[PDB]
Amino acid sequence: GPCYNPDAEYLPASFKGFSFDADSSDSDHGRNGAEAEFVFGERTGYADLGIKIKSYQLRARFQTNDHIAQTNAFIAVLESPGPGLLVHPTRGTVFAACRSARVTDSKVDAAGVTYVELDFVEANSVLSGFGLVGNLVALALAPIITATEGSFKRHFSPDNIRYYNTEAVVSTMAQAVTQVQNAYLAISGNDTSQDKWTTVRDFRNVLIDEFTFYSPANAWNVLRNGFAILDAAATGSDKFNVLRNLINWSSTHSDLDGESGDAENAIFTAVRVLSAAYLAKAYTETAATTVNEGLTQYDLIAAVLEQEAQIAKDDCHDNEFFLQIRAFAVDVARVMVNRAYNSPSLIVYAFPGTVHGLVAAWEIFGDAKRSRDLEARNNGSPWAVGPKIISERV
Amino acid sequence: CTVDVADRRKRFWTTQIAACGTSSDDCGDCARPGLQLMCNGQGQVTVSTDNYAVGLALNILLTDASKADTGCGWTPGNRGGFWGDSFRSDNLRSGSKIRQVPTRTSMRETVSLIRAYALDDLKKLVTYGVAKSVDVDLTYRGSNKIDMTVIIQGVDGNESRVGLTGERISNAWVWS
Amino acid sequence: CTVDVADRRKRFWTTQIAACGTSSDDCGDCARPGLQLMCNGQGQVTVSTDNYAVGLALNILLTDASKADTGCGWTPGNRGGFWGDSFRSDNLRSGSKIRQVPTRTSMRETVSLIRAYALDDLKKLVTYGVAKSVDVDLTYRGSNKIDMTVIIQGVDGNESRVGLTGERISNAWVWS
Amino acid sequence: DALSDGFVRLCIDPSLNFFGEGCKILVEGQMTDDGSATPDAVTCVTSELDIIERFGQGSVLTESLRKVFCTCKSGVSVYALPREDAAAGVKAVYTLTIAGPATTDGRVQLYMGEAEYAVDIGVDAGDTATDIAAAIVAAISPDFPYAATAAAGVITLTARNAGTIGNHLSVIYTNLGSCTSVTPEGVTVTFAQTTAGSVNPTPNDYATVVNECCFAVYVLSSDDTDWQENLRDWIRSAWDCSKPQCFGHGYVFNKGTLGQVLADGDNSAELSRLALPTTYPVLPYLTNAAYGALSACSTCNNPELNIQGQTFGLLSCINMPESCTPGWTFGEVTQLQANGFVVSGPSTTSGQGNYTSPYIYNDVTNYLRDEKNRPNATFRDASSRRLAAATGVALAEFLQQFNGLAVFTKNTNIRTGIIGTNPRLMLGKIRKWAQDNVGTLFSEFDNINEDIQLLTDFEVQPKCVGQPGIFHLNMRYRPPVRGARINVNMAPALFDNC
Amino acid sequence: DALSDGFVRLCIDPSLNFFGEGCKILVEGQMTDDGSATPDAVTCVTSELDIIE
Repeated sequence: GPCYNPDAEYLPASFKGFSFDADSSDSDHGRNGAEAEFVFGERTGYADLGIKIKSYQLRARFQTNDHIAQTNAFIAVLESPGPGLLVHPTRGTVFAACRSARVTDSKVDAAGVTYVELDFVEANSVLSGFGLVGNLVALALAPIITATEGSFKRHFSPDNIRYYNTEAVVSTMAQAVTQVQNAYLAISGNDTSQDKWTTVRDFRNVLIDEFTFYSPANAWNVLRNGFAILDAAATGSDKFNVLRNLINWSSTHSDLDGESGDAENAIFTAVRVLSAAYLAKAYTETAATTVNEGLTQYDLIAAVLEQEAQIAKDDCHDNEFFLQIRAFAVDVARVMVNRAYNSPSLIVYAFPGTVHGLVAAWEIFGDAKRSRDLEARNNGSPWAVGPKIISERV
Repeated sequence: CTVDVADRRKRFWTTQIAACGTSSDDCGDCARPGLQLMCNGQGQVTVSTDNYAVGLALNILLTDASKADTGCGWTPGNRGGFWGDSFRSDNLRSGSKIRQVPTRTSMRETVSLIRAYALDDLKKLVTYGVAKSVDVDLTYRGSNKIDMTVIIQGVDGNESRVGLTGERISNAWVWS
Repeated sequence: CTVDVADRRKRFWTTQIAACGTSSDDCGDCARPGLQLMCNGQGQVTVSTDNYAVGLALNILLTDASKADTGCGWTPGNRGGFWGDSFRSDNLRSGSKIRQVPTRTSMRETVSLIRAYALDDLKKLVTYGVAKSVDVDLTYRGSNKIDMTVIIQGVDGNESRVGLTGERISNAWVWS
Repeated sequence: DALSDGFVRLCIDPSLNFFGEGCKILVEGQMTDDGSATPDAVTCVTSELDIIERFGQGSVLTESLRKVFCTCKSGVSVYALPREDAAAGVKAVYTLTIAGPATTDGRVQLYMGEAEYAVDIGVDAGDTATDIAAAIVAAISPDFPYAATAAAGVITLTARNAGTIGNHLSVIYTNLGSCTSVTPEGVTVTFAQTTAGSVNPTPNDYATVVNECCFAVYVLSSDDTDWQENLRDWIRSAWDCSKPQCFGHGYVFNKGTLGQVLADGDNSAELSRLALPTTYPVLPYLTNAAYGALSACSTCNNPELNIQGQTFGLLSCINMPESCTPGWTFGEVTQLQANGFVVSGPSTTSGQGNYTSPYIYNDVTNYLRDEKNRPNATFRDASSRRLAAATGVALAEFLQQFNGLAVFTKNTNIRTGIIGTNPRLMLGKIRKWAQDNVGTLFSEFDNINEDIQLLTDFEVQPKCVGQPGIFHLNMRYRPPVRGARINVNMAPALFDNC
Repeated sequence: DALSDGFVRLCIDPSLNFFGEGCKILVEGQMTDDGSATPDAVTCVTSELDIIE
């Protein structure tokens, strides 16, 4: 332009606090990938592998009666340990580390001026260790199961309850294990491998025995292992109805009094909390078809967990299990909410008037074969979907 | 046996120039192409199947291709094209984009732009294997009038020439 | 069900221009932004939640950010910023630094500096995913007076356009 | 603030909406007595939440406005001109008879006006006609411009505003006489139109209400051709040569059969009629307001953008169910295209039922002949009109540098040091400005040597009649041209001769 | 409208000749009784619209 003020448009350069005047400004951006050249073929491939590390190159000048002292100070600054903040005249503030600094300084040819050729590299911080990001795509069911073990073994001792109630309590325990067994037998179905053939025999050998459930250790091991085997039998939706029935079975309360009722209620609470946890893990294993659907599933599970916490807090039964349930509830909240809102980023496209499935898919994505995807979320005849169409982000 | 020399391959319906008659509008006479119905001795109408290459050229010129991605966006239903392109295997699009020229002053530049677009779109005739040297002769500037004669170079159904540089079109059975 | 579409996400309170009214000081009338309390039919006041993007822009412009390291240093308590930035995961700073311009002669240069600073700060509106095309038009030199008109390009809560170069930002539910 | 630290001092403007206040759109229409706004006086309208209280509930204006707000959220500032209802106006009354009784459960669905007034109720078995009418009247949205009442199975719909504007609801879209999956079996509906419209207001007072209060777009929510003629006279007198101009443009409609619509037109170059058929489902002023609002709100700083096409001319706030016949037949569509009429059609082909959205073809004005009866197409495109206004203002702001400048005619030899000029140098500078705006305001040109003329008053008036300082600038331009008229000449070639 | 001052006065009018009358031609012919022009009198014609009546 004709009225372009340079020094009112270029930023005064400085590195790591020390300011200086720059004479040039470069950059080395890029995008690195592979290049496929299949033999005997008239075709070529490419694969984007990441970001090419940025590098800046400058040229500083020193033309002053004390340029020697300025250059010495600048050398002392550039050799400081660790990367620091750089003000590139045309890219603003970055974090770079000096990599080379040639200092040209002649006498019988040009005395008075000193030039420095500088070479910086984008140096981003790190996090010592293995820079291990979190895991907020998945539930960890170990802490809640340990807390359930604690709260179960605290209130269950069929050797410390009145003699006219031990048989009743133990029969209730065996009935719970029978429920878990029926759940597994209904969820496996057409599993022919001998592993079922054994697991069934193990369930029967545990149930037929008489002195197995008179010990809290054996009872808890049987319960946890039964739930784990029921988990490992199917994936996702298949384990919904089954688990929801279990939540209903253990939604009752005990009529015995004193310690006996506390033991039976410990049984029921263990079953209900383990079922809620494993139903959360089941919900997470399958993709949300609609934001309202994922949020409704989370509402169900959070309601169950809050009900259990209120039960475990009623007259200071155990404060500790209340706190544990509260923590697991906030964890299931973060995971289920992230699943409902962000697993596929569902958006509501607004079409003018209702349209076919193929046309809608092709206009949204540019790929009509994805029409099958628009049917699981939208209700409406295949030839008239809309005029508002839920789908994934692009 | 010896009868063989005649391909059992047939041709489907073909769109034709002035199939539905001209349409005067005081600016001139257009063509209004469509499908030609050929009658018989005793009722029994039938769609015509002649001029295959010109049929493809009309199918190409007179159908809008996909628009280019702008920051403004397009209405979900206005972005042109055909969903049937999601299933072809030749990795191409269907239609032309002569009606998507970014109009500008100095109509010579507009003429050059329309030439480039028409030639890029009609090259699909050669790419499909129906013609060999399609070419346009768009030449005028007027006020807005423009003449765009098109030549579709074809072959015959029997290779009568030996030692050619190229390679017989793959669909020389339409007679191009 | 079919009456689904309503993002169950809500909006918290928002700071608003002139919520606490203007403050005349004989040089002009400023705005004094704060929180607007909406009354009801029967008592029961409630804080308004309109104009989210302008509220974020106010929270950005009217909050001093951490100052740069100098040789003399700063008082332990004047170095700007917010301690709450030690817990966010996006690795960014909270506030603006237009009040930290190293004032100089030739107010054209201070104009350019204030432009650079305000544009650098308000780029965080696009970075957080609340706007898409923020831009300023700071144009004056006067004696010291300056206009700084700010535009915050927004979207709607339903994608009504197809084939964009960019992407629906991240938070188009605030209506931007 | 004294408590601050630095020296750069921010002073936020008291209120927002700066971006607008340059695209004022005036909506004119009738109102009921519920409103508290003074009749026959323009008033600003800020937002949507306080129009029911100010312009009456369910009125024509509190329903057009609503569409002006739906169309574009921001960009313009709307001004209402509420008009009190006529003195001897009699409201139109349709009726709707429901005959039962029901035999199976189901839903009852109706579409009156537009999609925002639709109704959907539940009907069990054994419910009688009176109960169905009661539920329907209880479920009709109160903003529908028709007070609904029930009596023994007959629903009476009375227009809220008296006049002919009540005679534009005659395509009610029920769900009662078919086999949709949800249908009370044994119920039927019958439509009537018992009474009818009556006399309309004829204001003719624009000079007093808005005189130097220059607007950009005037939307008219009525169908009385005389009121449209008064509006046209206003905008025309605003495009005058005597007084300084406040260029504007008006949006009215004309509903009827083909002959009626072609008869309702004229050479009115200041209005953009919208031809609407006899069996239009939507109330006409709603879609008229949507079109006017989009036009006023999209072409603020882009005055060349043609509002037409499925993208730039889509009215998202109008939702129709499609119809077995396509309203205007194609012959009538071309007929209206020729006679300077705007035509709106459905965008997607969705099939019968199946809600859709109308869009605009040919964003053109109602101008087809010149002043001396010479067929023209200068002011046909509604964008050409906005371009003419913008070029007028741009040339007027450019020519301000000659105000008070010294001018040297009869010697054209400005001495060394004077800050004067002469007509030839001014002509050069003006002609450079003109061919500098080629592409934004003007077309290329045809012959710029005899298109731009700058004469002095001393050589236009007769001898000893001119005055010093006065000039005469004559410019002849053409707005930027778009598109072409290619003539394809396709021809195959079986022979080959390289 | 920022034109108030009174320095510049617009006259936007599409019907304005700039180059004088120019090149006067005279067309002599017979007419029917439907016309509204007085026979045997030279008149001026400006467009092809009013010629019919």
